[PDB]
Amino acid sequence: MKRVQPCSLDPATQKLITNIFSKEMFKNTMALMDLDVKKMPLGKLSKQQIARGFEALEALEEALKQSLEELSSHFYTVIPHNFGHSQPPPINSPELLQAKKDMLLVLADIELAQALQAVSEQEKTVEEVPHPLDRDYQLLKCQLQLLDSGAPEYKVIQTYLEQTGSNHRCPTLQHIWKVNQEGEEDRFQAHSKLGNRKLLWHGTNMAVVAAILTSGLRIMPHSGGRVGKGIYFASENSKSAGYVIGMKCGAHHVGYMFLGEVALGREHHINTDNPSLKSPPPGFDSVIARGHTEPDPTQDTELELDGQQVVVPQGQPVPCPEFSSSTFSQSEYLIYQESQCRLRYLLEVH
Ligand SMILES: O=C(/C=C/c1nc(=O)c2ccccc2[nH]1)N[C@H](CO)Cc1ccccc1
Repeated sequence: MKRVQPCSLDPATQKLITNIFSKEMFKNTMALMDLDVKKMPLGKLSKQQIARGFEALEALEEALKQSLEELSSHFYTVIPHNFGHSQPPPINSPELLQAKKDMLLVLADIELAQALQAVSEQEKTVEEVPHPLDRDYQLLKCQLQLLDSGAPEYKVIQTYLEQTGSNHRCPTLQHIWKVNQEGEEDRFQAHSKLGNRKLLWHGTNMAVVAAILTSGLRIMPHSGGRVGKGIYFASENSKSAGYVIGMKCGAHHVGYMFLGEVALGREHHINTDNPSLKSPPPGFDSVIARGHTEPDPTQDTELELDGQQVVVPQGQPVPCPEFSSSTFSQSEYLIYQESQCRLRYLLEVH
């Protein structure tokens, strides 16, 4: 019988690791995406099955631009769904097609967290095992350091959250962790000369936090949105909090949000949706879909991160009269290369 070593993590990090690897949180997420967890359990999830589902969706994509019913029936056989034992709806719109692609991008991140927890033979040939939470923490290959309430960047982040959060239903700050993805430091070096660095929000499903802490923010071949195939960020917390899918934990609703250091370089501004973009125009390093409002730039502050100055908005959203006429209520900041982002903070919000 193998000795289990004591946990080295603080209570807040223990809770975080428990939540982002929680089998119930993963099964809940699959129930919320209408998947059949009985016909497709977490242990049975495979990369081949997810690849097969994307192939069916790529085939359905062509048929929109074999009937839609035949091709939909094949997708629903590969990726089992639960719909009160009724006929599954045919994927006959670019909206329902992107929804199923978003569902599969989440499920691929669930599979990743599942593949990551696989007990290897090198782990089986050791007489002392780490505490389960230490083991899951170590599989991330990502240093997480709980921030102190007295650290200067804690107050800068808290102000950013409070000033740009939803006016009434303001998310309550619980914890801030410094994120040091060991692998992201060397890739971000290939953008050291690129200026205009800003700390921006990235809100997400609890089910994809583990995959992001292991692999960073990525541009997958089937991802998209109103500003094309890139990594999406916001200068307003309330905008990113909309993509935060949390979970019921007692009386509270716990969720996680990221702060990323984004090297924006030369910005290209737009005021109309362009879902076909895959890069900025020549000479530009980022695209900004300009909102009706923007955190007051007069109140911007800076943080020094690895010798570089990073702009941190501190002001409340104020009108952008040039972009009063914009299809975007709130701004969306886009980069089209993964190396232009560096994960810096992880926030727990209730
Ligand atoms: O995880 C995300 C989106 C995160 C996201 N997070 C943001 O912080 C954000 C800010 C500005 C504009 C878009 C933004 N999108 N999307 C998933 C596909 O992988 C699907 C999804 C998740 C939540 C709500 C709607 C769709």
